Amino acid sequence: QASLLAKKKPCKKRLQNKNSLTNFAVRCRLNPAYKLLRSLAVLRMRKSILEKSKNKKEKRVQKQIQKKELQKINHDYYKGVAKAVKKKKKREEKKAK
Amino acid sequence: AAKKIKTLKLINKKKRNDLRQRTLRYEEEYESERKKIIELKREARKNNCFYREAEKKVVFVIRLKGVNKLPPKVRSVFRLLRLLQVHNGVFVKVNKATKEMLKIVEPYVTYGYPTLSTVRKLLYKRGYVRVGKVRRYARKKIQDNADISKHLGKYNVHGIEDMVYQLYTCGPVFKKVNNFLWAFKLKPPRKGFKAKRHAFNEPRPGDWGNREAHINELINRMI
Amino acid sequence: AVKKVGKIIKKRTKKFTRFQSNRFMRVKPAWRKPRGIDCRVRRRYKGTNLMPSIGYGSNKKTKFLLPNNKYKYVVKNVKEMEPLIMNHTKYCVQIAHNVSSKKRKQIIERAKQMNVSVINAKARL
Amino acid sequence: GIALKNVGRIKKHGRKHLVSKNPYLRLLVKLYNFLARRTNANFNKIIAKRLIMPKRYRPPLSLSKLQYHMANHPNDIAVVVGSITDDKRLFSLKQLKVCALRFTETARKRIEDAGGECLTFDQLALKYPTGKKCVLLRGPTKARTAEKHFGKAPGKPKSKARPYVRSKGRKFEKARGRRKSRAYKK
Amino acid sequence: KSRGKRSGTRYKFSKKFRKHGECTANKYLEKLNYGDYVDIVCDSTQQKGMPFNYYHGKTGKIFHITKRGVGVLVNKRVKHRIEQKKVCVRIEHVRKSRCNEDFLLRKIKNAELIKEAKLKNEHINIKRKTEGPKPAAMIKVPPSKIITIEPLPFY
Amino acid sequence: IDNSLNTNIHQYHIVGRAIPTAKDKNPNVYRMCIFAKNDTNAKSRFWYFMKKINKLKKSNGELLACEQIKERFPLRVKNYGVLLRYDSRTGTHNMYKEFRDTTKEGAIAQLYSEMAGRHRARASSINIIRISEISSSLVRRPHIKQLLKRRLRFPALHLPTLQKEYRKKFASKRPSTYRM
Amino acid sequence: AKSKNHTNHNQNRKAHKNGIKKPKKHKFMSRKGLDPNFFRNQKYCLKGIQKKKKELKLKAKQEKNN
RNA sequence: UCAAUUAUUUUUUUUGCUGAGGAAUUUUAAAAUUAUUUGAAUUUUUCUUCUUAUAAUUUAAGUUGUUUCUAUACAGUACUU
RNA sequence: UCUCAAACUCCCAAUAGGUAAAAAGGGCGAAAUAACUCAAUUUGUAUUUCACUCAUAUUAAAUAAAAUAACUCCAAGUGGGCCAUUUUUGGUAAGCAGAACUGGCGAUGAGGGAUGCUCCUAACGCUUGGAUAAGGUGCCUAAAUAUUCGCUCAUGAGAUCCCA
Repeated sequence: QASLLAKKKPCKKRLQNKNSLTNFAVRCRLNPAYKLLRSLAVLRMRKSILEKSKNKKEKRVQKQIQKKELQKINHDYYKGVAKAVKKKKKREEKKAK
Repeated sequence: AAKKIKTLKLINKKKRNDLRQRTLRYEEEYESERKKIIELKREARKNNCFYREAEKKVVFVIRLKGVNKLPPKVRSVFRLLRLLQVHNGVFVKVNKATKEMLKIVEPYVTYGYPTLSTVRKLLYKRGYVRVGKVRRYARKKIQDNADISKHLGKYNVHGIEDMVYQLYTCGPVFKKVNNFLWAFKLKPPRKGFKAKRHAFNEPRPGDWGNREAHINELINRMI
Repeated sequence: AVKKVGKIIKKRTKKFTRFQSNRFMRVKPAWRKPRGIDCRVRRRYKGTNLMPSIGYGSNKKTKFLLPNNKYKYVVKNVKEMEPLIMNHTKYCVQIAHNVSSKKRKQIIERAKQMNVSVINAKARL
Repeated sequence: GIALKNVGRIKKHGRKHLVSKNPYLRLLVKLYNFLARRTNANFNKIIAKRLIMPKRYRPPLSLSKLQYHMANHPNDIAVVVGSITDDKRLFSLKQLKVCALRFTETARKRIEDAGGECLTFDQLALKYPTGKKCVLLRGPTKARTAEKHFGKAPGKPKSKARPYVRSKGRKFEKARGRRKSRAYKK
Repeated sequence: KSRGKRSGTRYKFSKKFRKHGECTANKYLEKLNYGDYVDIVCDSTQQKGMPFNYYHGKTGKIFHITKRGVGVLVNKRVKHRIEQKKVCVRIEHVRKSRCNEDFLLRKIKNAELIKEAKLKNEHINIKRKTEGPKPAAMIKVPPSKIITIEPLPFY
Repeated sequence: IDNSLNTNIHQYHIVGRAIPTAKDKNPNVYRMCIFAKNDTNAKSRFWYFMKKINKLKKSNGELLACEQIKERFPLRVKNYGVLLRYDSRTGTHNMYKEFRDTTKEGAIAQLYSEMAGRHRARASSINIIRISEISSSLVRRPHIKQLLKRRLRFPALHLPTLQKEYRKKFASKRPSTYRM
Repeated sequence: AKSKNHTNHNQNRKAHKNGIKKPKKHKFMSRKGLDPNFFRNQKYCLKGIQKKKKELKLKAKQEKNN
């Protein structure tokens, strides 16, 4: 009896699984940080429209320089395509005669 | 005994605390990477030059096709790949070797690159894990941490969030973590497929092969 | 379809019929497995004499239990009722078909005293 | 569907519980299975597994062989999952301590006379819980005469399997097909 | 119908263009030790020790050496089973293999690299790289050097 | 926005080059625009062109950039001219068509529909060689010239069509084709 | 009567079923036919080394006994 | 007016089907939530976070409750078959 | 210079095939042993004994419901087969004769192909709910007399792989 190793305990009867995304307790139990992240998301969310409404103009205004630069990149892309059409056109025109 | 119960509570507290700090550090990393990619692309636009993003490192592969009438090599590759039952999904580590094997089974599988949201959702909602003794595993839905704190305790990547972190951008402890999960048994797509008959790149309706980014949209329909 | 009552689900009713017993007299009505080189029934053709198989079986925690909610025990003598006093809430006596009316009455009387249900109660009076 | 080796049903091989209907042997397997399940010691599991084994597999063991095995640690207790048989080749015996399933009558007399100790398995369990300071032994197993007819078939090159014959004289299976002189050699 | 010793060997055993003429003298000098790996490549400038068709293009361990003979352990697929076959050949056909040498070279290089790393106590992934995915990078292309294309008309 | 009138053909700008080696330190870089049903499909079509025109395959090359183009002014009309290479049952032909539309994307969607209808061209069997917006005075096909007239107007003469709510199985009297 | 005379069909399918078996890869093997001269020399070598080892072991044992 | 599509998130309107089990010492421990209590943090907060202690509770730890009815019946045309 | 070859070949793919990827081993040393070797009692060999020390906290490249493995015994039934893609020889061709690789069918239902041994889907314990495949959505017949752009009049239209 003294020699025998201590009693071991049998495997666990199957409950209904509990949802790992929408059951709040279950999710928190799985992931400890989730509560902080949700609360942070709610805290950002709370903030009403006035600040956003003034700010949007500022966001657009500081984008302007980027907007010009981007317009140039796409403008260049188009020009290259047009040039290819002209080069092919001369080639075809030469070929025809 | 009283000390052992007390000690157990202390271990339990330490683990939850440890996991939380790692979780926060991961969360900080993800946003930092995402923001930096945006900044890099804009920098490339600014000068004359192109940035290129890495090949995506992981690949989620979904099987598309029945048991019957399968070529013998293709069947063998499938067994190694680990997609048996017909809508089974698994993550695979992109390499050269894996990609070639994937190429052999290509007309029979869709596949692509996950994105973080897709991994997180899939791992919670449809993850099952291998519980039992060596090569006699038995399939248990994840549910709570003590299961994974057993097997991945040695490799220091325990915590379900920690499993998301290892998978999403290939961490060092990949082979065990992928192995440890049971293969994803998936439900069909809500608006159906278009044709298991053809490739996605065939200009018809069609579905097989590489779908890169778009795999997530498909996964979201069929979760 | 499924025949639920309370704690008792039995999946199947309509006692399985030996194929062809409808249309030849010699073919006995109680079940037989068809062998056959090709025959419908073994081959599981649509809508024809659906073969029994084990998965139909009653649940293992309610396997033999009568709608009495007590296990049936057949009794032909009052001595045999000596155990079943300790299970009066969970076994019910049936008095054996052979047992003559004088003895049968005695068995009914003993059972009533002992507070155990008697299923074929009105028999042979 | 799904595809798995033997459709996902694992196939273990060998015995599953004892065939023997003998009550004493049934009692012993119950006891050792209990010791096996509770303790983590490998001794208990192997004793349990060997105890279940069929009649051909557990052999009879000679005393002489047992002495040779015990020689380099004669302080300790040999356990043998079979019967121990006696020997007339063995001149003398240096007081061994032996657990066996069954003793031949003469051997028990000799061991006792030599001042040794004859243990039954129940006694072994009671005295020694984990096989502490024990030595598991078993006898010649392949040496059974039947097995000499097994292996790569008789009369297929070099192979040493015994044939089967009515009698082993010169007119029985010793001419055409076993020597250079008369067709092919063995 | 027939299936004799040199059956169907026409182009296989014949020499390539401009490779007729006796086995080179230098070739006898090559070293063979027990358990060395060795290819079995047929010739036909030598006739003795020519092996049967199947052992052409196969490679195995050397298990036995004689005056000019070399025993080679070769795997042969026989229906449901590989079994080991002792092909005795003469030296002209037996060629010292290279497949082994890749591993052997790797061992030598690894040993030096490991010794240095371990001395510094700098932990190291000596195992083979096995080419990963391409990592991210930033690339300058001059905007004047880029060329643009379209699929050609038919002719 | 209406899904029923939606199409999924977009234009993607793709830039790629050959993987650098000892032989090629700085490779010739290629860019193209390609009309596709998604970005992966765009890539595949680009790769097929890379195989057909240059010496390249996906395996020994790398993508420098992939970006969607979308029309600058999607609510003003343009006359798009397209030149195609296609394969028939006998053999191969070049052809030039004109389309009035609101974006390049619209033009290609109509063109695929047309090529299927008049020529039985499947999507596989069509190859776009150059699409560009063409001035009204330079239009070459009569049905487009008619649209380009000064005071375009005409009477409607198409049959009524209407929601499931009103498309009922019984009616008070015969409805009228006429309309006012 | 005319009846199909060969085919390898289905044989492969049977063959893979128990797998293509491997040899059992023993470390040592019999040296029977292998080179007379060299192996007889070896038999002498083994006898020599073994004899020296035995004599030393006996010497240690008898010395230990006293 | 403030798009469209990805990205990361956070909800909500109706609602279909399901409820195995039954914990003489893992139906606990922890999670979550509430009313308090102590120290920090920071997006600064009437769902702020963590962690210090105490009570309770369920989102934990697989369905429970109310009211009818069968019926104040004795086998009926209801109910089983 | 025009055109060519199963039984022609300067040259020559893909597919298929083999061997390789370390611990009962390998390293670099010493010392032993032999009637072998060599000129060589130390010239090697090979063995043996001692040393020193090689990655291993992802495992000397991946990946693996990779040990459901090995191996032994005893025995069964079977040894008429056939069909599809692709490769293919004879034959004018053949639901013909003969092969190659794989899958089937045979022994196999179920859903679809109207109808069918082999085609497609998919392989089957008993049920409840969910969402689909293959295929359809005028009625027979469950889903659209859907949307959207074309083409098409036929005084023997046309309409679904195999497949008529």
